[PDB]
Amino acid sequence: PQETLNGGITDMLTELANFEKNVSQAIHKYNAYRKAASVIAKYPHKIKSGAEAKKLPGVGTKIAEKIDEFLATGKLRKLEKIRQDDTSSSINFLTRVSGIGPSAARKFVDEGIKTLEDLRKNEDKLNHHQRIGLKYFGDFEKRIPREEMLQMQDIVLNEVKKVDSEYIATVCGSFRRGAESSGDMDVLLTHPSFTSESQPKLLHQVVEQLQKVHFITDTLSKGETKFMGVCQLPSKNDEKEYPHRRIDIRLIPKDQYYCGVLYFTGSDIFNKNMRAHALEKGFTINEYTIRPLGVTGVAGEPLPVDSEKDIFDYIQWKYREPKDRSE
DNA sequence: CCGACCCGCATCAGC
DNA sequence: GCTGATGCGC
DNA sequence: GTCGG
Ligand code: NA
Ligand code: NA
Ligand code: NA
Repeated sequence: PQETLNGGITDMLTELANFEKNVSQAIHKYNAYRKAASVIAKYPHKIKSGAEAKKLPGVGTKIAEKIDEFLATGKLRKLEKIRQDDTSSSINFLTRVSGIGPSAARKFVDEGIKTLEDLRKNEDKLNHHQRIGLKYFGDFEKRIPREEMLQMQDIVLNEVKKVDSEYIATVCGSFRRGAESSGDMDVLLTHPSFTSESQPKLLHQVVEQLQKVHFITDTLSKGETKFMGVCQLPSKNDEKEYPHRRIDIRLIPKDQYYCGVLYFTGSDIFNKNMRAHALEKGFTINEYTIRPLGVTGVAGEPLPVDSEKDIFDYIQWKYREPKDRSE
């Protein structure tokens, strides 16, 4: 619905959520507030009272009370107070740096370090991830237009195939569901020589090639199965350079690939529904496998999965195109 | 009432 | 030095 | 903070 509907309320709840996560270090309070903000962002009516909102799943008494106060006054005293609190807004700001979580932001603010400029002055005190997150502070908060995501997909698929024509790579995420923009690029990768019951350089060779053509510009972390880093589309040689973007690459065993693709394609609501349905039919689905249940509830051995459709076949579901996996 | 609320890698704490 | 905990982002 | 066993 139009933000102007309940946008003030969902803005309030989101701010409350960020303070729970970054200042109170209460991840569960944080996600409750986000949950509430979501179910209200979808509600197609200008809420008139907290009691109206409490009918929705995820809205309890506390959030009903804060909505009442927001409607009667246009603000929340506690939010107003926390907004003007130097330490709290500084801690909350520093977590916008990737690699600075609530704990690091707390230690920095406890030492006088409150601003980007303060961070730029104290490189010595930042690990490698945090230095990168500082270096690209602005670029990382930008969304990625789908056309750029396609340009990025082109490069990734090409270089992967150049390394080994037997690799399979799938750009999952909202992008695969058709989204007009993305926040990062999530690449799922596999190779028939890598299974659950089976090379330590399959991921490395792909990362290496993507660095050699100067697509991957920085590394946040890299191991045998998970790469998190930075990439950038090549400049038009006279146009303004593209912003740097976050990219993750995961190597998954071939026998768990399509389960992984299903999961990391989402949406989160969709996955929940799918999993819910699969239990009804005597199956359990996680990000790795689908396994049958016994009458007693004991899971059996993972079932052979050679395509996304196979998952749907097991649970007696018509295959849903990624475009139609919004829920 | 009161516990649940979804792991790979970098780095630290401890030994 | 090795092993486990924690922070972080997902 | 919200839910539910
Ligand atoms: Na409710
Ligand atoms: Na952060
Ligand atoms: Na080949």
